[PDB]
Amino acid sequence: ETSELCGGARICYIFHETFGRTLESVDPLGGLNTIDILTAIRNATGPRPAL
Amino acid sequence: PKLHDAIVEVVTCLLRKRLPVTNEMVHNLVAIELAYINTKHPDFAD
Repeated sequence: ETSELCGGARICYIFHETFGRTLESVDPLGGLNTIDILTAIRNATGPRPAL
Repeated sequence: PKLHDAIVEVVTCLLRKRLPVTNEMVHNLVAIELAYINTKHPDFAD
């Protein structure tokens, strides 16, 4: 019966138009505050000195 | 004479008492150098 997308290709939709796009919206530079990162890498060094 | 030698014995006893103490210190001194490397040392640059 011709109707709303369901059953089969609706899941295809879920795995592309929904899911694929959803992931495309994520970050890739999200959370990357330069200054906070500079702090983070200072923390990564820790108690020692670094070259 | 008996006193004389007794004196000597006591002296070396004292020396032996303080021996291992210094040994421990020297051991520690090396360990301290092993404990940490200062790459910010004033004479160390590259």
